[PDB]
Amino acid sequence: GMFLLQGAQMLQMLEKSLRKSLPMSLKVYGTVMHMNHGNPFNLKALVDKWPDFQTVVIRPQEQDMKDDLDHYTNTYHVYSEDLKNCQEFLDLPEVINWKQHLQIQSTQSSLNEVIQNLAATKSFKVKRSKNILYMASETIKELTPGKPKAIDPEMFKLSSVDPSHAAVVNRFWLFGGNERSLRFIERCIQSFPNFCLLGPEGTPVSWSLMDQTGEMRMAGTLPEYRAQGLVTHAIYQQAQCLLKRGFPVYSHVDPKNQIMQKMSQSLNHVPMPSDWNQWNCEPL
Ligand SMILES: CC(C)(COP(=O)(O)OP(=O)(O)OC[C@H]1O[C@@H](n2cnc3c(N)ncnc32)[C@H](O)[C@@H]1OP(=O)(O)O)[C@@H](O)C(=O)NCCC(=O)NCCSC(=O)c1ccccc1
Repeated sequence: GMFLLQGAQMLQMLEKSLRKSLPMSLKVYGTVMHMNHGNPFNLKALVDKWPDFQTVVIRPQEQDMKDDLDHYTNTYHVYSEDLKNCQEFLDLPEVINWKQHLQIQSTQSSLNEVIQNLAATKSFKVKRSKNILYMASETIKELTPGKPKAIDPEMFKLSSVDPSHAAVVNRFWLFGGNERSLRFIERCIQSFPNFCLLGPEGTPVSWSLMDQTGEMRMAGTLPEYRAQGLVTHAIYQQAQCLLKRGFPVYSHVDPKNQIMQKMSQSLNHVPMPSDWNQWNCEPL
């Protein structure tokens, strides 16, 4: 079937249920936890059955998804116990609008077979990004049962990130470099607390952001200030903030990025037996 969850009680029940399927459910779990805190991206949680769902989809509002080309906006978060149920659910036009450029995100690699099955039926092309999934050791101990080297306090200060910094974040983001990606980064900065390090000029020189899924993403250091431990400090401070508020700490790393594999090991972030996935789907 198809049920729209409404209210904190139902979202809290969903968040509790998803804890039993971490880390495969992590991408959905993080999204729901941040929904339960003002729902700044105006998302909604769909299930095939309630309370004992087999499939959950987090999706945006139809009237926010005006630009068929804005795959940053057109993002869906999915987790399923039953791939047949999942394929029947994603087949419903009320669940996913396959006529737009869109992104499916999941920490469940087995959905690959479902998305490939629908590509035939729904007339879309798919490109998969599959990366190493990391979780903080502390999140693993809390949900599924490491300090940086110090830096010079009169050179670097912890700061909030102004929406005006989006243009710089956008220049260094592997998925960015365009106007739609800039707008998405601005929405993440406006919606969620983020950390940067200000350098000697009071300008941001290192940063780490969070998106609507609660994942730590879009981190960078200006070339002039690289290899001094700055991004490790920014991510450490972001992670401790999330942990204090009972949010999961997680991230991913492309296998090309050895630097962020090293950073992750230094902070006791652990590679998981689930992968990070993003399926980029566009109509034929
Ligand atoms: C952000 C980096 C990648 C690193 O920033 P920096 O401040 O320079 O890094 P640190 O100084 O803290 O060093 C860390 C470790 O690397 C080592 N090390 C460092 N440099 C080198 C070197 N050249 N050659 C060799 N080794 C080098 C250094 O010794 C240290 O080793 P230890 O940990 O002590 O064992 C920066 O180069 C950049 O902006 N790149 C482009 C954008 C991009 O790729 N962004 C990231 C996209 S992924 C993402 O967003 C994300 C992922 C997970 C969680 C959250 C988010």
